[PDB]
Amino acid sequence: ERDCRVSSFRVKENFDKARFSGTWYAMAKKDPEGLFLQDNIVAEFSVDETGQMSATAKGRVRLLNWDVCADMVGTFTDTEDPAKFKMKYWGVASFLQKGNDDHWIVDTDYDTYAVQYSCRLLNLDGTCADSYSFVFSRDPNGLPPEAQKIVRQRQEELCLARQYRLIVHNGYC
Ligand SMILES: CCCCCCCC/C=C/CCCCCCCC(=O)O
Ligand SMILES: [Cl-]
Ligand SMILES: [Cl-]
Ligand SMILES: [Cl-]
Ligand SMILES: [Cl-]
Ligand SMILES: [Cl-]
Repeated sequence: ERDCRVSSFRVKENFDKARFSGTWYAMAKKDPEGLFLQDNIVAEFSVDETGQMSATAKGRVRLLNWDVCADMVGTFTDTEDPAKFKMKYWGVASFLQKGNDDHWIVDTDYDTYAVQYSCRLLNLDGTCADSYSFVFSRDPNGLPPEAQKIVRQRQEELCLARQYRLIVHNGYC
């Protein structure tokens, strides 16, 4: 039986903030409870001179049967693992969803694909009770087959492979 304990999940060895910087298009998402980012999700990652990673995102978001284009902001606090962060986030608009989630770079090759994961709440057996995950691509037209195959493996390793939906980019925002 597969190990689905969050503590067991491998993440990106020697994660490199600088190489990860720039534009990432969300191709797929596994939603948490009370999902927020809906579609047209585009992220912009940056790293400052002190070495701190941060990001912005734009996308159609769920407010209520009410969705809207929103700009989000995230700042990442380092942990002992170079691929595991604490992400403080908020909307440019006061009323938008704000919070602090774990933010793991599960895998990336920096120039093609990235797999992100967050467990918001653990089960008592160490599995995740409430998770989300994004698959990003540098190219909004999607991953090449080699990357697609690696990503599928990573999705399976997170015990999430059956639970993603595709994210469309159709110029809405
Ligand atoms: C995984 C975060 C999304 C992409 C990284 C960019 C981070 C910078 C923008 C702030 C993120 C705010 C959105 C956090 C809610 C995610 C959960 C959800 O969409 O349902
Ligand atoms: Cl940068
Ligand atoms: Cl930090
Ligand atoms: Cl555990
Ligand atoms: Cl595969
Ligand atoms: Cl395949």
